[PDB]
Formats: sequence, C-alpha cells, structure tokens
Amino acid sequence: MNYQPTPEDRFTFGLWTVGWQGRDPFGDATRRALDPVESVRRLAELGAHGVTFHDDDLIPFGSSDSEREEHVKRFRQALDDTGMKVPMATTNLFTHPVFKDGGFTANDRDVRRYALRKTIRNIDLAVELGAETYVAWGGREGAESGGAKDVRDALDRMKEAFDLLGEYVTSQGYDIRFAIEPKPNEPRGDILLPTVGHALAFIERLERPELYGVNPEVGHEQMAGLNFPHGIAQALWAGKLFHIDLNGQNGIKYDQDLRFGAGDLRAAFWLVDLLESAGYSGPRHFDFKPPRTEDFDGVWASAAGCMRNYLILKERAAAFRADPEVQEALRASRLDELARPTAADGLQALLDDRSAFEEFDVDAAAARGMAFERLDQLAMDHLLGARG
Amino acid sequence: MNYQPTPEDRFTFGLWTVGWQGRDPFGDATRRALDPVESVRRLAELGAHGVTFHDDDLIPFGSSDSEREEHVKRFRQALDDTGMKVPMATTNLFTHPVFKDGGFTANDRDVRRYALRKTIRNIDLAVELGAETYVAWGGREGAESGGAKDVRDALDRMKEAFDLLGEYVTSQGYDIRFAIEPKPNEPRGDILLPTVGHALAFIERLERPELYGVNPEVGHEQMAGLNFPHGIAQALWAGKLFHIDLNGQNGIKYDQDLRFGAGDLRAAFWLVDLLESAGYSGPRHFDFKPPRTEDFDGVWASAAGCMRNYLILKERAAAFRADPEVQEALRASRLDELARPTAADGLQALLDDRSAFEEFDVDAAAARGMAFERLDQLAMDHLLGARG
Amino acid sequence: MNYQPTPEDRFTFGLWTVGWQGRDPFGDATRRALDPVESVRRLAELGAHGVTFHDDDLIPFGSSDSEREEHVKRFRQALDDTGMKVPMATTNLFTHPVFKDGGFTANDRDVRRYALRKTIRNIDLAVELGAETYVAWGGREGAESGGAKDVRDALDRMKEAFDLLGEYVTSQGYDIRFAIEPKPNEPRGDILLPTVGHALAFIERLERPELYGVNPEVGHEQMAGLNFPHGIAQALWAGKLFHIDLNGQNGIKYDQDLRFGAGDLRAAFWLVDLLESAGYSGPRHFDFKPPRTEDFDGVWASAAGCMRNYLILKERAAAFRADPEVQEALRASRLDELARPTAADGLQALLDDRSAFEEFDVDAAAARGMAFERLDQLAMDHLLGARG
Amino acid sequence: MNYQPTPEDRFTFGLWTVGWQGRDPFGDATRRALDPVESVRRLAELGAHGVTFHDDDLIPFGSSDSEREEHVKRFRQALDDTGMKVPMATTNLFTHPVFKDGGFTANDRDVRRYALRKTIRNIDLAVELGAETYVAWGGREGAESGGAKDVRDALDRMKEAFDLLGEYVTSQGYDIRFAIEPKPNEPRGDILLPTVGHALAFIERLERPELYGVNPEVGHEQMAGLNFPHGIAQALWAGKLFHIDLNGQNGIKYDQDLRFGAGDLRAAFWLVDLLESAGYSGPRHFDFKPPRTEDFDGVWASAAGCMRNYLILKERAAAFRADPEVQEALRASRLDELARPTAADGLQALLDDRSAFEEFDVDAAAARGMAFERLDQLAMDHLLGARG
Ligand SMILES: OC[C@]1(O)OC[C@H](O)[C@@H]1O
Ligand SMILES: OC[C@]1(O)OC[C@H](O)[C@@H]1O
Ligand SMILES: OC[C@]1(O)OC[C@H](O)[C@@H]1O
Ligand SMILES: OC[C@]1(O)OC[C@H](O)[C@@H]1O
Ligand code: NI
Ligand code: NI
Ligand code: NI
Ligand code: NI
Ligand code: NI
Ligand code: NI
Ligand code: NI
Ligand code: NI
Repeated sequence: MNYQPTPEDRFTFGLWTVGWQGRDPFGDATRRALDPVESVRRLAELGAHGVTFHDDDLIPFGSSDSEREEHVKRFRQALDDTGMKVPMATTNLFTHPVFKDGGFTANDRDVRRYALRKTIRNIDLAVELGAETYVAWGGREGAESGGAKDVRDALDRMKEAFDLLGEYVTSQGYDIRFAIEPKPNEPRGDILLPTVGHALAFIERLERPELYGVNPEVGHEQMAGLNFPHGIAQALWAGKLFHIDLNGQNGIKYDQDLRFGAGDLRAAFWLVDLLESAGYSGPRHFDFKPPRTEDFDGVWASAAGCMRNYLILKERAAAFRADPEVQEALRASRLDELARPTAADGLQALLDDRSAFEEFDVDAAAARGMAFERLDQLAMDHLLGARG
Repeated sequence: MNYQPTPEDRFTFGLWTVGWQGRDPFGDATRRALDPVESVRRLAELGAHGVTFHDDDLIPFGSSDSEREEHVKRFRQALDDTGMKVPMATTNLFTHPVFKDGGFTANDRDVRRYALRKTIRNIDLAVELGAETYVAWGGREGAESGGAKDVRDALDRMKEAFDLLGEYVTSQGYDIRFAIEPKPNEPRGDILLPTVGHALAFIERLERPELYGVNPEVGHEQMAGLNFPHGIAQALWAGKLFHIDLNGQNGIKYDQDLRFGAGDLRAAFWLVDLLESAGYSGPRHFDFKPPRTEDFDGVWASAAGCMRNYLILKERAAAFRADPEVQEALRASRLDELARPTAADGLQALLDDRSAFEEFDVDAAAARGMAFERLDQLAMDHLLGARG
Repeated sequence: MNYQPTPEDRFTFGLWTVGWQGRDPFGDATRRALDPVESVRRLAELGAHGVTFHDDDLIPFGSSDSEREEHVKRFRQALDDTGMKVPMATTNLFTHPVFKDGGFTANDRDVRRYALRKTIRNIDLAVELGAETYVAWGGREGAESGGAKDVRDALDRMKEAFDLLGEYVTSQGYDIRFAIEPKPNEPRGDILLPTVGHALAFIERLERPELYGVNPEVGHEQMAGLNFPHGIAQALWAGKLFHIDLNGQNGIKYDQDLRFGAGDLRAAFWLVDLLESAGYSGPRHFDFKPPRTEDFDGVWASAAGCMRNYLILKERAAAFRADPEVQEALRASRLDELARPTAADGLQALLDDRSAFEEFDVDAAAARGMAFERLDQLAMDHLLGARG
Repeated sequence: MNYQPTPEDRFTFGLWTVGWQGRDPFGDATRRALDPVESVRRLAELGAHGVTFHDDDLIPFGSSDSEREEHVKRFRQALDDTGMKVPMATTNLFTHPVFKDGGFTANDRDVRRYALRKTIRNIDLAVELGAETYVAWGGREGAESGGAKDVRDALDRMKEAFDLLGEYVTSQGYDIRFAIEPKPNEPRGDILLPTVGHALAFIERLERPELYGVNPEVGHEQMAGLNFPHGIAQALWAGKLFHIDLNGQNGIKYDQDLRFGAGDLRAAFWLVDLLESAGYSGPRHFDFKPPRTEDFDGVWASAAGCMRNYLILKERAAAFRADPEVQEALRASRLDELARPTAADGLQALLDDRSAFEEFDVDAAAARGMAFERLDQLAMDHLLGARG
C-alpha cells in the first residue's frame, strides 16, 4: 500500500555505493566525492538501517594513526546522531597498484604478508564498530593467462590466509564471522572461487569451517549465466548464507551493479520469495552503483528505489504464497510430494518394493502433466498485480 | 613425432558418442544406428583403451531379462576379442518421458523410487563388467520456472538418493566410486549442481563423502563462461577428480560436444598441461558428438582426432615445461614464491614483523612488473611449435 | 481490467508451437501429435486471430499430390469454420537430413536447387491461403568449423536464392513480401545472418530490396546478449519490420522459446511500449514451445498466457506514457531535445557558432544530471502496478 | 622461420594501447604516462609501420591553440625521424564527463553540437598528418534503462551527425573515409549499432554511403558470442572493410583487449586466413591493452607478441591453403561447388528442371557425408605445425 522503508527492514548500503564518483574504464568521475558523514545522514533519512565500509573508504590509504583516529571519531559521531548501525565491513585489497596480482594469492610473498596485516588491522576496527560479518572479495585473485598462476598453489595460499584470519579472531575472542564473496571475472580475466558453489566447496577445506560462509551478489552469479535464487537456495541448504549483496544485472557482460529490481526482475521476485520464506534474518545489503549519468539527486533516487523494489516484491511474493489458488496449484504440481522422503522405508524395502520397478507403470507416470505453466502464470499475475 | 595412440594412453569413448545418430532439436537422424559390438571393434582399431555406456545404450529400454543377458554376452565377447576395458558406466535418467521432471529430484515420489531402482540395477552390471567409476549426470534435475521446484527440498532429495546409493555399494562390498557430472543448463532451463564448484560443495554434505567425486566436462563449464583448467585445479586440490569428459565448445551457447581440441584450443593446452603435471591417472574419456554433417568415415575421423589432439598438446606442454628459458621465466614471474607458505613463521610472528606492514615499501613492491606477457608468449610459441 | 483477447488483437500462433511434441536433444516426445485442424479449433476458442505453418507441418514430407490436396482442404474447412486467418507461412529447410549442410547455402549445388523448388511450391500455397508474409529462417545455413564454409561464396548463394524468389513472386504477380528471421546459432555452430543487423544489411544488397524485411524473434537476439527493443527500433527506423516472433528467453544459452512474458520481463515491457507507440500493425505472432513437462491442458494454458501477458504489458505501457508525472520526467531527462535536430541551421552555421565550441561551457553541461533513475523507477512502478 | 616484422607488414598501434596506464574500474594506474614521442620511437624499433591517435591522446583536453601547435610539431618530428606513418585517427567522445550520455546522440542538443565541432577539428588535423581513415567509436551512445533513450530518435541524430561530417569532408575536398567501430556494450549498458551487421545496415541509410565503412574489433564481436571471421566476411562481401582492430578476448565478459593471438586462437587463425586470402590491404591495427600486471618491459613484449602471432598464423594459413592434401579435402567437402551459381540457367529453367525436384533423389543426397571433420583436423594440424 505504502512502500516506505524503516530501519526494521534491515536495509544497508556500502559507503562506496552512493559514494561512487562515476569513474569507469573509459571516463572520468562525473560526481564529487561524498564525505562518509554526509552519506550516513542522507541514508538514515531515507530509512536505511546501516552502512558498511572498506577500510580505505573510511580512512584514506596511507593515513597516519592520528588522522585515522580522527576519521573514525567523526564517523562514530554520525552513527550516534542517526541511530545507524555497521553490520559488516571489508578490506580493500584491489585498488592500490601493490595488489595488481592479488592480495592473499599474489605471487610475491611479501605482498601476501602485507595483505594479511592490512586485513587484520581492519578486523579490529570492524569489531570496535560492532560489525558481525567481515566480507572478503578477492577481486584481484586470479589471472589473465594460464602460466601466471598455478591454481593449486594459489588455493593453498588462499586457505593459509583464511586459516590465519580464523586463528586471529578466535585468539582475540571476537564474535565475528567471515563471508567470502564470489565473482567469476572482472577485473581479472578469471577470478578464483568464481561462483557460490566454488566458495562453498572451498570453505569445507578450511581448518574451522564454521567461521566462514558466503556473501553472494545477484549480479556476480548472473555474470556466469547462473540462476541466483538457485545458488542462494544451495547456500541456505548448507547453512552458509551469512550476508547477501543485492543489485541488478542485465545478463552476461561487465558487472553493472544496477539498483536492485533492475536487471532480471523475475529473478528478483523469486529471490525475495526465497529469502522471506526461509526466514533469512541478516542485512539486506545493496552493493550497487548509481549510474554515472546521475547527479546527487539521482543517486538518492536510485538508493531509495533499491528499498522500494524490495518492499514491492516482498508484498507480491507474500500474496502469491498466501493465495489459496496458488496453494492448490502447488499441490497440483506435486511440490508437496517433493518435500516427502523418497525412501523413508529404507534401502532394503525399496529393493523389495515391486511397485518401484517390476510393476511400475512408467507409461502412466509419464503421461501425467506437471502443470507448471499454469503455476508460473499465477506467479506472473501476482508479480504484476493482475489478479482478479 | 608420430602421434599414434595406444591403449596405454587410456583413451576411452562412450558408446553414445560415435553412435550418436545426429538427431538434434530441429532435425532427423542423418546416420543409422551402430551396433555396440561394431563400435567396440572400430574403436579398438583406432587405439582406444576402452568404452563406457549408459544402461539404455547397451540394453534397449524395456528389454526382457532374457534379451538383456543376450545383449550383455555379445558385448562381453567383443571386449574379450579386442582387449577393450569398461572403466566407467552410467544410467540414462533423461531420455524416457517418465524422467521429464527429473529422476532423483522429480516432484513425483514414485518416479524418484523408480529412478533409484533403475540406477541400482545398472551399478550391478557395471561392477560385473569391471567398471571402477559410476557417473551420474542429472540432466533433467532442474526447472524452467521458479515455482516448479523448491531447491532446498530438491537438494534434500538429491542427497537422499546419493546416500542410498552409497549405502547400497557399501553393503554389497563393491569397489566402485561415484562421480557427479555438472552442467549448468540444457535440457532444463537451469540444472541443479550447475558447476564443478556446486557439485564439490554438495558432496561434502553426503553421509560418506569419500565415495563421491566429480566428472567435469570441458564444454559444460564453458557454457557458464568459466575457466575449465581452473575448475579442474580446484577439483584436484580437493582430491575429487575421479574422471573427466574431454570435448570442445565454442563459448556460451548450446552444448556442442565437439571433438577434443576444437573449441577453445588454448584452454585445451592448459588442461593437458595440468592433467599431465598433476599425474592424473584416470581415463581420458571423450564425451563428444561427431557433427551430423558427417557420414561414418567422418565419425571415425573425428574420434581419431580427439586422441591425436590430446597427444599433440601433451608433447607441446611437456616441451614448454622442460624448456630452460621457460623455467627462468617462471622464476621471473615468481611462480616459485607462490608455492612457498605465506607465513610458516606463524600468526604471532607475522603480527610482530614490521617488514610486513609498518616498514613495508608498498611503492617499491607495486613497481615490480610480473612479466606475465613474456611468459605467455613463450607458451604460445611452444603451442604453435614456433620455438627457434 | 479484463485481459481477454479477441481476434482484433491480431494474435497468431504457428502450428509447430502448440503442436511441439516435446522431443529435445536428450529425450523422447512427451505428447502425441496434434491434428492441425484440432489446433486451429482450440486456438480460435482462446481468442487467437490466426495460425501460421511450415509446409511440412501441414503436409507431411513426401506426400503425393492427392494426399496434399486432401490435407489442404481439411485445413481450409477448419479455417472457414472458425474465422481464423493465415497471415504468414514458411518453408521447412532444416528437418530432413538432406538439409544437414543448409538449403540455400548447402555446399552441394543440387541440394540448393531442390531447396528453391521446395520453397517456390509452398509460396504458391501460401498465397492461395491468403498469407501476406513469407518467412525464411535459415536454420542450417552456417558451419561448425572454419574451413567448411567460405562465407563470401555462401552470401553470394544466399543472395542468388532470395533474388530468384523475388523474381518468381514478381513474375507471378503475387502480393506477398519476404521476412528473414535471424538467429545466431543452434542448430549450427554459427548461423549466417546471425542478428537483425546482419539481416538488414544483407537485404540492401538484394536486387529488389523493397520486397524483403525482417522477422526478429525475442529469444534469438537475446542469445547474443543483445537488447531486443533496440534492434526492433532499428528495424522500424529502416522501415523493415514486416513481422515479429514473440516468446521469452533466459539469457545466453540454448533457444528456450518460452511463452511470451517469461524470460526478461522488463524487455518485454519495453518491447510492447515500442510496438504500440510505433503503431506496428502486423500480427503478434508467438513462436514458443510449451515445455515438455506439460500435458495438453498445460499447452493451452501456456498459449493463453502468451496473449494475457501481452495485454497486461500493453495496459501498463499505455498507463506509463499517459501519466503526466512521466511526461514531466521525460522532459526532465531531455527526451524532447533528443527528438530535435542537432543542426537544422546547417553545417556552415554550426561551424560559425561559437556557442557550440569556443564559448561552450563544458563544465556546466557536464554537471547536469540526466535524471534517468527517477524515470526508470517510474517505469518500474507502472509495470508492477505500484502507482499511488 | 624468422617471424620478424617490418614496416611493410603494415602493423599499426594506437597511442592509447602501449600508453594505457592500467587504470581499471577497481584500481589505480600501475604505470606512468608515456610521452607520445617515446611511444613512436619504441614502436618503430619493434618494426611497426605507424601509429594512430585520439585527439585527446596527442593534445591534452583544454589545451590552448599554442600548446596544441607545440604538441603536434614534436609529434611530427618523431614521425619524420622514424619513418612512421599515421594512417588513421579518431575522436575521444567518451572520457570527459560532458559525454556521459553520449556525443552524437546525447539527449542534450548543445552537447551534440559540441561533439560535432570537436570531431571536425580533429578531422582537419588527421588529414594534415596524412590519415586515410577516420574512425568513430560511439562508446557512450546508448543507455542503461529503457526510457532514457528513444532509439529511433537517436538513430536520426546519429544519421544527422554522420551526414554532416560527410558534407564537411566533401566540401573541403578531403580524401578521407569514415569507419564506424561497433561494440555491443561497455561502458553503456547497451550501445547503439552493437555489431558489424547493425553498423553495415545503418550506413546504407546515410546520404553518401560510399564514404563510410566499418572498423570491426575482434573482441567486440566476441562480446556478443559472434564469429568474428564470419562478420569480417560479410563486411568484405559488402565492400566495407575499411580498417580492422586486432586483439584477443576470452568469450562473453568485459572487453579485455588482450594481445592479438590470445583469446580465441583458432578464430585468429581463420581471421588471418581470410584477410590474406581476400587481399585486405589496409593497416593491421592492434587495439589492445598490455595487462596492468606488466611494467614497461612487459608492455613492449606484449606489443611485439601482437605482431609475432600475426606472422606465425599467416605462415600456417598459407601452408594450409597451399597443401595439395588440403585442396583435395576442400573438393571432397564441395567447397568448389559452393562457389558455383545455383541457377545460372535462370528461374524458368529451374522450374522446368525435373532433376531439381520431381526426380531428385533426396535420400541419396542426404547420405553423402560432408567430410568436414577430416578437413578441420587438417587445419588443426597445420595450425599446430603437426604435419608429417
Ligand atoms: O562486489 C565487490 C564490492 O563492491 O567491493 C568489495 C566488497 O566485498 C563489495 O561486495
Ligand atoms: O554429458 C552428458 C552425457 O553425455 O550423458 C550422460 C553421461 O554422464 C554423459 O557425460
Ligand atoms: O524460429 C524458428 C521457427 O520456429 O522455425 C522456422 C520458422 O521461421 C520459425 O520462426
Ligand atoms: O575500441 C575502442 C577504442 O580503443 O577507443 C576508440 C577507438 O575507436 C578505439 O577502437
Ligand atoms: Ni558487482
Ligand atoms: Ni558486492
Ligand atoms: Ni556436453
Ligand atoms: Ni559428459
Ligand atoms: Ni527460438
Ligand atoms: Ni521464430
Ligand atoms: Ni575492445
Ligand atoms: Ni577498437
């Protein structure tokens, strides 16, 4: 009815999102820089719950320890003034030229040691600001050519780095968990751990896997042509959806980071349906870039639209699931039977069950339509508000 | 010098590859069916090591137990006559209309029970023929629309199915392992476990993960735009590369299944380099389709070219790694340093090491070129046989 | 309010769409064949305006001249009984094995001559049934490998074929125009004239270009990652949008042919906006496949949903353009200025205009935001029926 | 034997290629700027024939008329000192913020007039330096959202701009032709005239089409998944290949601009085969970026590798076509018959030829294999230097 967000909806934004100045590989900045304090204040006015940051977004690279304390205190006063929270933070291991061949998996060992120290420094700061999740996006971990990177040795180095970070937070007693953010490419030709599945598999080889989950981004899995709600379902099934980055992407091309709801709208519908039906309770974080065509009024419009589109889709997905005609259609398509065990009776009874093979009427079973198109048109009508 | 294969090179082919009759979604078959015995004999003459099969390739669907024994005995006599082996087998859970919504994750429970019994029947046959690996490709597990498949319930059903199959082989005492073959799409709109990473992650949630690995296919990961040698490296790092399907693919489109070496030739070079340097010792299996333009002479030509291209690339990758100028280039690009631990000295010494942060010269480190382009041009010259 | 189609909405369907039996490259048919007469009757009941056909959909391949006349007369009686029209027809030059290397650009000259005679035979039949457009989809014109097809010689052969067909219809006095339907790949590895742009360029080299236009399909341009409404705009700008195939596609992969509205929903919105604002008056033809999961009740549901989704999107696009707040936003984003000539004053006055260069304030111009994000969120709200 | 380039091989490089400082959307520059004079000298030493430039690469934006003359004179002295030529130039209408919504199709009319004056100024300079081709890449012409750009009005504006530029060069008497460079996306979400086909079609609607051709880039057509040699063949067939940009791209993702030969190596082979067999005589221009991992020694290595790989592939493609076994294979696959007219006898004799339809043996024709796989393996063996 009214799609007004409140801090209760847990919407969060990175400083680097509304603060993106619009520099792209072919053009100069179109907007001036935003003071972090100014972004916190404007986002609070729009109904956001909190903000996130990379170390270098908050404290400019090379800052003296005294300049550092000054930047943090001003930030903390804006948070106190507005009620905004800081649920996640991350490290910039991709902008400075020293990270041109990676941070944790750089071929040069001294760069890998520096990347870990820069990371540990910001974990301390994140805990101080109350963050519960620490994200890692290995944007420069990867290669443009085959001989440049032995990927088994690089995964060893990646494992070593995350194991050391887990040792660090456990030895310090911190209540923070790690979330790896996959991306298949850009800025490297191929990035290691390119999808949610590769990241989930990797985590199972860490020494303390319970401290690590994923931070998937809508557009990154779509850059590989994959179904984002399906990957999120697999992450939820594994118990590893620790955080999520929401935005939009129009297919397989450069990372667009459009506002949430733009891009593949039906995938956004099915994502919100899943998050809300699974009871995901973390932040709904937007990692987006207001297009460089926009002035600052367009930046705030784009940020507001992120939140608005989430709340419209939440209403439509709830109306879909609550509709008795949809519930009947779900039974007609046997979603109830999918949720029942195949063989709770056990292996031996399955083998002795002649109705499962010797006397199974395969032709009768094959003729049964699944009724999925009528179900999908009910979902389309609900999304478009065309139920009457 | 001479690129002649021998059974020692372990090249294997599925019956369904050379026997593909050329039916595609827009056209009729262009070739008559091949008798399996005839394929075994022709492949042996070409230097292959063995063949693989789906149950329905060897025994036509619906066969009586007596027709079954007859088809198997003829096959076994061809194997005895030629020295050919059968290292892998698999189940067809995708062609019959009863599998239109899947086998293990079909919404209908009776279809899921039938799919397991059809599978178990062929595992027994595979063990009898001496197969060491049983492949599962869930070609119909997936969906064209969002509401048709709850993916968490479907992963529960998938886990239940593989757990029951593991219970079966362990209770029977069989020495066979399972290999899941990922594919991102086609014939379903999205297929569950779409990439090597999703399959590896899934396996870690099975009750006896040691019985399960992956069977990646070159073209399937490329249908998601991913780097196949990188995914194979991750599978090798995890200890899960139990088998591999070799073929070629020209980018993101329908599954072409071209002969190996066609498609992305440099990725084929880097794949062979990795397999041979990691000492992969399983079968080099070709899952390919000779194009429907071809008559049977072109089918055998295409099969021979699979083997030929592997052996040329093996020679070029070995020449690359053995070249002293390449070894010097690898050190110049610090591949030796990538293989050294980042912090064997431990967390505490890293934190107290001022050379890792307080006194690290980031500008000096940043200026060091990685020399990857000279290394990659040496690899190009070796691939093209242009070293002089 | 009520999204009921009538024959006035000009919705048409190919016989091969609702009649697709569900055979795909990995599985058998899931539905029995439909008699063309039965499809005409069922589609009329749903509110369709007419049907289209390939020669081989209506008259089975190899039919005797007498069997032929019989199939046509039964069809014509169904059309008379229902009021259905036949606005377009086409030729099947892709299913029979003789067309495995193409019809018009087959390397074998005798096949190319046969393809033209099979085509001419059906043009006569289409005119008899009252078709105004004859579509050509060169599904097999192309190659899997580089040496198999000299593309300059193949374009010569393609031009020769269309020139001869134009000579034929002009010599017979027929009032029919030709529409080339591009597709980038599938079933050939690469298909010639792969996009709307390549087809439009080709037409300009024909002897009588006025007889030829394009028949773009939503999903085909999306298989190349292109923006379909943009390509349709270019076709409309050139005066060549003679017909259109509507369906849905989820990105770059095999040709899904989903029902219209599925796939990229926002692109469907912008397509309907363009067609209706440009006053396109041809048929709105659905070239779709009801998924093979469906029985015949699902086939009719899917066909009805094609029409329903067009009419919902038509209502939302009209509400968008009629909204005074949207009209103000369009002026704020200077769409009115885009439609004004850049230099109606002429070249010399442009060169002497110091306000265009010497005294142009580039910094002031650069600071002006384009306001596109607020405009796009108004379009999203209209699409979702969330204006209040 | 020796793959040493000489100026006779006509290899050219843009100033912006070797001079790319390595700034990407996620990171800072890794290399200092190169003085244009220094690049001219280094490229001459490597065997290049000439260089190309955007206006802003040579003369920094905002330069005074006196600073301008100074930059040009220094450049001209380097050209005189080295023998280097300047065969092409272009305009930068994409970096400055004023071009954020385009140059020729910007919604703001005053920006469109400025873009034309900036262009005309550099055409005069290009003619002075002896360029024969003027390239236009409309990198910012396009949109991220549907309502922001009416594409018919934008094509009107694009046509108006190129028509005015043609009026200008004809009124000045200049001997220069225009080449439009297509790209499907990046930096805009969708770019207008996204492929070679759309550009060729557009040119036919200009007032003086003979002055305009295309400048295709390998990686740009591959960003749409298209076959670059096929698109080049269509451009050659139309008589419009006025220039070409050579580089490499690994599939559908961000524009990588790798050195030529990297990316899809077999497509590079077939491109060189086509260019050399068609007798293309323009510049072989590399539009590439040495990866930001590299220092200046790696920049020159990467530039040299562009030239080296062209010359290796030229030798292998010539060996392929000269091989008598390949010539026999081409006849076996009926490439000779593809080049013969389908119906030089004319329409009426085709209609009366019973051997073309009534008495055509379609089954006999269908059984003939095309022998394309043996031909393609000969091409692979030649590419890899594996003929013995
Ligand atoms: O997507 C990448 C990003 O914007 O920068 C890194 C951080 O993790 C964030 O998600
Ligand atoms: O790729 C799919 C395939 O050809 O059919 C199933 C089997 O696993 C084999 O790999
Ligand atoms: O899309 C291809 C199709 O379904 O078959 C050929 C006809 O042109 C129709 O469009
Ligand atoms: O590819 C784009 C580019 O590098 O910048 C514009 C010029 O046309 C050149 O081709
Ligand atoms: Ni992103
Ligand atoms: Ni992110
Ligand atoms: Ni495949
Ligand atoms: Ni396979
Ligand atoms: Ni289609
Ligand atoms: Ni179509
Ligand atoms: Ni490029
Ligand atoms: Ni270029």
